[PDB]
Amino acid sequence: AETVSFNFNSFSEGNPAINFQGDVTVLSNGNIQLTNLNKVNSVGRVLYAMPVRIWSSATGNVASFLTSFSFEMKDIKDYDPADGIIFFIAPEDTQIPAGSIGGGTLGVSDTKGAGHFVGVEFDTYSNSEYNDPPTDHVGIDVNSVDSVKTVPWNSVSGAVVKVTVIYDSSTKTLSVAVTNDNGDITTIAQVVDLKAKLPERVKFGFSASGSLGGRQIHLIRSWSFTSTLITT
Amino acid sequence: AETVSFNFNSFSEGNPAINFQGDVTVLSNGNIQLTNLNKVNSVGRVLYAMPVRIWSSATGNVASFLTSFSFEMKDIKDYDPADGIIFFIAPEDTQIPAGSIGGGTLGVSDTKGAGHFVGVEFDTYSNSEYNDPPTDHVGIDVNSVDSVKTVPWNSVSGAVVKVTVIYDSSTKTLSVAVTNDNGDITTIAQVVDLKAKLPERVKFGFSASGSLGGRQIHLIRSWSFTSTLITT
Amino acid sequence: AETVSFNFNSFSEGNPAINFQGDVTVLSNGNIQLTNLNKVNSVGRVLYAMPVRIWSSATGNVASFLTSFSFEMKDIKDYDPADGIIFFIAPEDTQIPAGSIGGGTLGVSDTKGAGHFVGVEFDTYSNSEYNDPPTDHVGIDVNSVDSVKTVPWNSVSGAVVKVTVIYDSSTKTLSVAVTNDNGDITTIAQVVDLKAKLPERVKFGFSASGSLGGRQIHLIRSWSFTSTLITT
Amino acid sequence: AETVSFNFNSFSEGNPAINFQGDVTVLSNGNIQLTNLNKVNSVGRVLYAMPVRIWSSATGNVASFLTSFSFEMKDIKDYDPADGIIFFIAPEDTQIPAGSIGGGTLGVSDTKGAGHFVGVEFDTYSNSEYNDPPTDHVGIDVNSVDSVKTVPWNSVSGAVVKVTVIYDSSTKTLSVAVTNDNGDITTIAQVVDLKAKLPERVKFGFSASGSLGGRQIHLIRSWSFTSTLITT
Ligand SMILES: OC[C@H]1O[C@@H](O[C@@H]2[C@@H](O)[C@@H](O)O[C@H](CO)[C@@H]2O)[C@H](O)[C@@H](O)[C@H]1O
Ligand SMILES: OC[C@H]1O[C@@H](O[C@@H]2[C@@H](O)[C@@H](O)O[C@H](CO)[C@@H]2O)[C@H](O)[C@@H](O)[C@H]1O
Ligand SMILES: OC[C@H]1O[C@@H](O[C@@H]2[C@@H](O)[C@@H](O)O[C@H](CO)[C@@H]2O)[C@H](O)[C@@H](O)[C@H]1O
Ligand SMILES: OC[C@H]1O[C@@H](O[C@@H]2[C@@H](O)[C@@H](O)O[C@H](CO)[C@@H]2O)[C@H](O)[C@@H](O)[C@H]1O
Ligand SMILES: [Ca+2]
Ligand SMILES: [Ca+2]
Ligand SMILES: [Ca+2]
Ligand SMILES: [Ca+2]
Ligand SMILES: [Mn+2]
Ligand SMILES: [Mn+2]
Ligand SMILES: [Mn+2]
Ligand SMILES: [Mn+2]
Repeated sequence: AETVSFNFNSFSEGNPAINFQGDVTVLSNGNIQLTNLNKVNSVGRVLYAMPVRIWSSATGNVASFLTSFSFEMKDIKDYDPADGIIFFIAPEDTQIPAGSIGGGTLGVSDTKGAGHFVGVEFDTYSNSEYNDPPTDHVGIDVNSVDSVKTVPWNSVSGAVVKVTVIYDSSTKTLSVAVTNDNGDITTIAQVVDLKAKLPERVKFGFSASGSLGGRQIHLIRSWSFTSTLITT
Repeated sequence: AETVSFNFNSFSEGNPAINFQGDVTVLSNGNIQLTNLNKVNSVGRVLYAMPVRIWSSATGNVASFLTSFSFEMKDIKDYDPADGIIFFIAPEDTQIPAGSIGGGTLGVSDTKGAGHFVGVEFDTYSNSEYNDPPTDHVGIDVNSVDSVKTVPWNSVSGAVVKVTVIYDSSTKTLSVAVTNDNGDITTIAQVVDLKAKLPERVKFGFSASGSLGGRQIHLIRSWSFTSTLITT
Repeated sequence: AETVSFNFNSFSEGNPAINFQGDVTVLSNGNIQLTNLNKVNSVGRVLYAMPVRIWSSATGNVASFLTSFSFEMKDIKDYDPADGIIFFIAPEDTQIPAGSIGGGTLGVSDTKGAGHFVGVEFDTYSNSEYNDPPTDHVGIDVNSVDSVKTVPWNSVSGAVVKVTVIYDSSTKTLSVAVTNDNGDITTIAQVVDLKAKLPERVKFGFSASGSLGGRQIHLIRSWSFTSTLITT
Repeated sequence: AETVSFNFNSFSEGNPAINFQGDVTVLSNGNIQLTNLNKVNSVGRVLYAMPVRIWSSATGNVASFLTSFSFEMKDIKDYDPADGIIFFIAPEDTQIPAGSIGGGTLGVSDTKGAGHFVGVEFDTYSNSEYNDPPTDHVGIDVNSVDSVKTVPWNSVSGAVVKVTVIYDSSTKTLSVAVTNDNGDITTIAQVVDLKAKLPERVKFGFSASGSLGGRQIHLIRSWSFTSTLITT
């Protein structure tokens, strides 16, 4: 079988295994900071440098994958804590949308909320133009920040959050488990056909953004990933 | 929210936090050995002593859970490497079936292969009486060892295996991700209505078994767990 | 620190994690066949798609690495069994030398035998023009196929060979263990200052070649690898 | 030439191939446990019964060798995690130092920290009496636990470590590659003249020890080895 697996305990600029897009920066503690606290409509994204083959046009098979990561969002003065973080999957040529206004687009869609991607978002502001739930939430996105499904969640300022995701190729289920700082877990699952919504080659990463009045610290602290694709 | 969580980097008989049933034993290295290599039709199980409330007859809500554990299986001359380990959920009064014949029942069912439980099996022998697949496999079981669904796997003697399990109550989906020695992951998912198959309070645990000629080492190395029930 | 690692039990055409150069090909059994038995001066190379930082100009630190792979060379009528395989390290922009005549250059050098790389060769033909020993041999090469050092070895047709390489940055020592067919091991060590011979970013890989009358099957069966660069 | 190779996926007492000394013991899982968690100043060692001829007084030739092994060290309440494991080579009549205080002596040296042996230590406690580095480390010892050289390492409790060692007789270099739970590899090499420090025949093995307020589980899980000496 064909397998891709890596494990970043910390990060560093200069590491060829990571592509940085937008206002991304690396703190001396090894943490990746996605947004610029002084830029309007700031957008920052990080991607696993190497493209990943999630399905084969020859066999018709689709890969399964186990991945885990931890992040943090902390408030600042005197901006509104926004907008959130999103773990996404997209075409290997994925780039920050042109004229991106950040905000609720999470740096992955256009102003209308559309884009070519699949991801799990950790939304901390309610953008009605995207039909967001009234409170903080985790959501499953398929080519849109207007989630196919969401679940109530709470973003604690300065809290270290852990996430684990499993994509069972056979059932096409994308399962997400979120462990908050206080110990409780929040989950959300949804059938998503990666073969129908994405190309054979893709890139995984994280993206975050803010607006003029909405800003906050967005940090990625760790990330492990393992995908396996059956060749016969 | 009603949350239950714990972590074991090692175990030890003497810690009431765990029930010890059957031939189970705890090795000086903190490993839980499930079966007795010298016994015939051996059966050993271990349970987290505190019963977990998976659903409320009050709210009608079902809990979600994220659990991870590592185990190890190793061959021993001159017996056929059987029968395997099963991670199960069952009534809080669960006990090894009366007059258990071990072997393919994995220590959780009667001879016909029936019992009261829900679990994930890591089967290493092909019992035809239970409709097992030709090779080693991971299966989702509901009240029977005649798995509801299975995926081809391979048990490597001496190899330390990791497993992550997610149960999303809303979609009633159980997701399993097994990390193999060669590096590949293997997944299997299945919709299982816990609230319809198990009582309000249950006990989580592990079980393993052998027969006259089928025997091997079954070890549980570690195990973390977290369940959250919405009480609103 | 910064680490790159992987493990290939088999290969496949299409995996974006690998760069194919020249007459390389992938067999139905997963093996990588480096040369084309019908071409004159055939040359095929395979490199890990992602660049590895073996040293940092900012800190001055040099990474260490551990790697193991297995290959097979099989005779074919009526050509002379040549020319062999070389595990090498080169700048990330590496390509098969323009106008390569294959043969004794092993696909990494020009006619005089010079080039920009570091590698371990498993030579099965004596090219007097490159001061080769009279018999088959394993050699440490630094910017030339005129080995810095060699040790007598023997290529057994159809035999699977296991190789282990360790690079200790502190002593700049490159150690090689080779597992013959008859069970014996052969070793060779040489001090090579990578920080002095190569750029910060390089690629790792294999290469094989042939001439008009010299041809043989060159197969790479497996490959694991891990290198770590201290970022402090 | 003259070769000696073996491989252990599991060991057992009552097996000729291996010698046991001190508090050694073999757990049901085939693992070797060196130090006894109960006794004070415990010391356990294991040796490959058949002595190996590393050099010839007739030719002057010295053998080369490649050996790999995995081990596990795990904490225990409420003792200190010490002292470590050491892979060593010594005269065929080697025995545990008379009136051994175990502990920082690793079971191979005397109180002053001296003995007849060459080895690679995996140290988890810093003994000032032997000039140890401030943190955990891997060291190359030559007739003394006051390492000829050391490298910063980190022993992770409950984790499995894979070790690779190459000895190139020609350059007299000993190279060590050690695994890390975080995916990082560590290396250390040192020129060691075996012929000068050891007799023609020796024994390879493992040794571990504990003190009064310092104990921990020391396990040897597997061990393969191959040495070849030219006899002409
Ligand atoms: O408060 C946070 C929230 O801001 C929205 O942006 C508005 C922007 O359109 C305009 O009206 O100016 C105000 C304050 O100057 C806000 O910046 C975003 O659309 C949301 O995504 C979120 O950042
Ligand atoms: O070989 C392994 C396998 O054994 C079956 O048990 C049989 C038992 O009925 C009787 O015939 O004796 C033989 C001895 O060779 C076996 O022990 C189990 O039914 C299987 O589950 C598995 O253990
Ligand atoms: O026999 C193998 C050997 O061949 C050399 O190449 C010669 C080539 O120069 C010319 O003389 O033609 C013959 C056969 O007709 C060979 O192809 C290579 O230089 C060696 O490296 C090796 O392949
Ligand atoms: O804590 C571990 C460490 O113990 C040292 O042993 C001392 C012993 O001599 C005496 O002073 O009592 C104390 C108790 O606090 C320790 O047991 C060893 O010298 C070290 O090698 C290591 O085992
Ligand atoms: Ca929003
Ligand atoms: Ca079975
Ligand atoms: Ca040659
Ligand atoms: Ca010490
Ligand atoms: Mn949203
Ligand atoms: Mn089964
Ligand atoms: Mn040569
Ligand atoms: Mn030391």
